[PDB]
Amino acid sequence: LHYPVTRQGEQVDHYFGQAVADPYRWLEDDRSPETEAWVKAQNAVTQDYLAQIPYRAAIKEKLAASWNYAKEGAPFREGRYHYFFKNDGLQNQNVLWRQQEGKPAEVFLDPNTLSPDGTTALDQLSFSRDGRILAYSLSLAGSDWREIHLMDVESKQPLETPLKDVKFSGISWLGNEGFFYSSYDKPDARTDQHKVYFHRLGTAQEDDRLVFGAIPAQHHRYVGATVTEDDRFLLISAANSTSGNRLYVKDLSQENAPLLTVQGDLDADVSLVDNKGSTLYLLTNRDAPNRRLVTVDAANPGPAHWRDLIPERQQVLTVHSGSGYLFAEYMVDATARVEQFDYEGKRVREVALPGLGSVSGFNGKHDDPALYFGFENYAQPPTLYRFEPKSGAISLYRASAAPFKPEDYVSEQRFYQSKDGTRVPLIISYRKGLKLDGSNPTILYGYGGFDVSLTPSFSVSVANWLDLGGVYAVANLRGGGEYGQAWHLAGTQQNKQNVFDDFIAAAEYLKAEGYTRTDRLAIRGGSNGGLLVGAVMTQRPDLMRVALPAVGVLDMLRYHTFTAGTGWAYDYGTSADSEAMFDYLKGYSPLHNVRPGVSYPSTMVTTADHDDRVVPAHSFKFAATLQADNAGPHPQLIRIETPVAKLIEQSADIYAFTLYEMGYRELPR
Repeated sequence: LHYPVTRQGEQVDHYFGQAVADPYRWLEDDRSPETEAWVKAQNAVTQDYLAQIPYRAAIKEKLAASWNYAKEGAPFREGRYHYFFKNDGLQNQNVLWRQQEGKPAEVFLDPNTLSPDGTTALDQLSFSRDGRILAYSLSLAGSDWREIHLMDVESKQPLETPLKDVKFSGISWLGNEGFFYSSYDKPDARTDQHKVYFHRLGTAQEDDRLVFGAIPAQHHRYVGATVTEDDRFLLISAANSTSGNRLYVKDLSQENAPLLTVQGDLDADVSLVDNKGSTLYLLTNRDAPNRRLVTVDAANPGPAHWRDLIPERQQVLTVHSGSGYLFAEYMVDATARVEQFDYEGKRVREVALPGLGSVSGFNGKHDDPALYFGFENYAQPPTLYRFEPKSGAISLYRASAAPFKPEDYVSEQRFYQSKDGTRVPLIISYRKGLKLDGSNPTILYGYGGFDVSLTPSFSVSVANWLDLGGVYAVANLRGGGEYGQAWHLAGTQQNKQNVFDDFIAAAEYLKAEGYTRTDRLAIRGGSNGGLLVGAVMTQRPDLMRVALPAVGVLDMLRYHTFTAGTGWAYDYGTSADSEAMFDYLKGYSPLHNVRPGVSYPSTMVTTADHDDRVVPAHSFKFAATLQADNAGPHPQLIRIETPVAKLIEQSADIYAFTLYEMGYRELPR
C-alpha cells in the first residue's frame, strides 16, 4: 500500500513528570487545511483499495434491495374505528390509517403531506374519550415548540384554531370536555417555569385555566399531567431534570378537590401506571434501584403509605397495563421476559414469548378484547403478535415485510467464562445449517460501558452478513447495564481491563467452540466500542484477522480535553486525576499502545470528518500511528465520512473489506 505521508511534529506532553510524545497533535484540529487535505488523501487510498474487491458491488446491491421495507403497528380502538400506523418503506413519517366495521382501511392522517420537505412532524396524539375528536401536536425543523391541533374525526376537518406555545408537553383528556397540556407561557417574557393548563373545547386558548406551576411553591422546569383512563384522577408530575420528580394527585370525582402530595421531594422517580377505584398503582425507584410497583390510596398518597404490589427484583422492572391486567417486563440475561399479573398482585402466568429478544407493546385500554406486542432479535425482523389475556394464547398478527425468511436463521445464547472466572452472556446468530467446523466468517461485537445494555434488535445490515455465511456474535461485557450497578462499575476506571478481558475471552470461546478461527474472525465496536476494538487489537493483535473500530475514543490521555470529552469521565477517569489513574489509562490507551514492528490485523477505522460527540482527532491519530508502526502486510485504513444511501455504502465497504481481508476471492461458500 501507498499510504499518504503523515507529518510528525515535536509536541511532547507531560503527566506527573512523565513525558509523552504526540507527533500527530496537529490532526486534532479537524478543520485546519492540513488536516482536511490529509482526510482527502486517506479517503483516496481507502477507496482505491476497496475498488479492487470483486464482490463489493454485489454486496452493496443486496443491501440496497433489502434495506427499505413496509412496516405496520398494532391496531387501537377509538370510537367506532381501529387505527394503526403504517410506513411504506420510503415515507419519512409513519402514516395513521383507519378501518371501520366492514370497509377497507383508509389513510387518516399523513404527516408527510404537512409540508414540502416534510419538516413538519407529528409528535403527540390523543383522542377524546369518545374517540370523536383528535388532539395532536406538531413540531417544526428542530424547534422544541409545538402547536396542538384539534380535528373532528368524522369530517377530518379542524375543530378549532391550534394551540400555540406548547413545549415538552403531553396531551391528556378529561372525558370529552377538554385536555391538559404544558407550556412555559400564559395563554393570552419567557421563563423556565413550566405550567399545566387545561383547554376546554369550545373556548379560546387565552381563556385556558392555570392548573399548576405559577405560584413560587410550584415552580419547576418540567411539569406533566395525566388523567386516568376512568377520568377519576389527575396526576401532575413536576421535575427540574431527568432525575427525580414530585407527584401530585387530584380527585376529579370530587368538587373543588385539593392536590394531595404523592411524593413531595425529588429523591426518586415515580409515575402513574393506573388506578383501580381509589387505589393508585405507581412505578417507582424510591428505595428500589431496579424499580418496584406499589399501591397507595389516593386519599393519603405519601411514600410512607406505599405498599409493594410487585416487589423489586434483581432485574429492572418496566410495567405495562391492558385488558384489566398488569404486565411486568424484565431484562433477564439481556433479553425480555414478560409476566402477567392481575390488579390484586397475583401472578397469572409468564407470557410465552417467541424466543429470546426484545419486546414492545402489551399496552391497552381496560376493555380491550386483546393486546398486541412486538418481538424481534438479531435473527428475526420486527413481528406483531396478538395476545389473548384470559387464556394467554398467542398468534402471529403481522409478519415482517423485511425480505428475510425467519425460519432460515437461528440465534442462541451462550455463557462463557472470562479471565477471572466471571460468566458472560454471548448471543450468536447465523443462517440455519452452519457447521461448527471453525471456518465461519465471524464478527464479534461488544460495547462494555456506561451502563448500556446490549439487547437484541433486528438490523438489515446484520441480516445481510448472515446471508453471506457470516456469524454475528454479541457479547454482554462488564461495564454495561445487563446486571445492575456492579456489572457497570466492574468495567470503570481502574477496572476497565475487565471489559477487554471479557471481550478477549469471547473471541477465544468462539474459536474453542468451533464457530470460527483466527483468520475468519473480525471484531467490531463503536465509540466506547471503538475503544474496545482499539484496546483489544493493541493488546492482542494476534487474536483476530480484521479490526473495525468506529468513532472510537482512542487517545485516552487527552479525550477529556476535547469537545464533549468531560461526559466520558465518570466511566474512564482522566490523566489528570492522579498518577495512578494516569498510569492505568496510559496502560491501555490504544493510541499510546500501538508499537513499531508489531504486525496488526487488517483494520478499517471509520469516523465522520467533523463530529462533536467523539472528535475525529481520535480516529485520525490512531490511523496515522497504525500506518507508521505496522510491520506486517495487512492494510491499516481509515474511511472518513464527509442518508440511507450513505449507510448502505458504509455497510457494503465494511463487509466487502472484511471478507476480502479474510482471503475470499469470491463470496463465501
